[PDB]
Amino acid sequence: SLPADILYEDQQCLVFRDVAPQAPVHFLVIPKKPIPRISQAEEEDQQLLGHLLLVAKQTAKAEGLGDGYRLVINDGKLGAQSVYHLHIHVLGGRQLQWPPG
Amino acid sequence: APTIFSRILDKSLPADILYEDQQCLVFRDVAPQAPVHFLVIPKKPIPRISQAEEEDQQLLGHLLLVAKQTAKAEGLGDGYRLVINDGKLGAQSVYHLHIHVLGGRQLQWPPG
Ligand SMILES: CN1N=C(N)c2cn([C@@H]3O[C@H](COP(=O)(O)O)[C@@H](O)[C@H]3O)c3ncnc1c23
Ligand SMILES: [Cl-]
Repeated sequence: SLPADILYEDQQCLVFRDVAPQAPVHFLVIPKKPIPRISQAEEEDQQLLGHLLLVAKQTAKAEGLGDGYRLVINDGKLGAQSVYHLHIHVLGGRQLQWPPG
Repeated sequence: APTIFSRILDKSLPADILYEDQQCLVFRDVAPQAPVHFLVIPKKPIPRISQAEEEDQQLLGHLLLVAKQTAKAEGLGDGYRLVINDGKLGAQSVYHLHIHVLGGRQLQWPPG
């Protein structure tokens, strides 16, 4: 991964490309605060969590996902969570299927 | 009224409601793709996530916290998945913003 694979950063979060992409466009939004799982977020995280979704949405627009995309958050083993730090997946650039896994 | 979710919100169409407050409503999906599958929707009728604005930041965070609390109450302690579909390629079909919460079975990868 190269520094340009960081698509966006601010005081609250980072956005970077997934090096194992499951779609033509596939990136990751994380908080700088190490919330390990969404099930362990608390009430104080409310603004931060809202901020992550807006950043996901803005980055999707900036990456050309105007025809549609999917946001995914995985929790625990059953969610297939692969790293114990909160990630929002953004996938686009192809037809997403249903069910979502 | 933009979608059938307007009928669930105004209670003219009876749904299996799990949680409600002034900013949102939670109910079971009528075509579940997992043993537990419910939807978290705002009462404010944002049609899709791509059309949310910065003024919606507090509401969005609230929807996620409500998803996580309801997951806990539904017994999804071994894990689950949260999904938001936008537009045609996202496979969105009801044009009222909502978070899918799926649990009770191993979810696969990729996520569709
Ligand atoms: C009463 N009623 N009527 C529907 N047509 C109806 C559709 N849905 C679900 O709404 C979801 C829409 O998700 P997207 O396809 O991502 O928009 C699907 O999972 C549908 O199964 C519902 N969930 C609860 N109650 C429902 C419905
Ligand atoms: Cl993950």
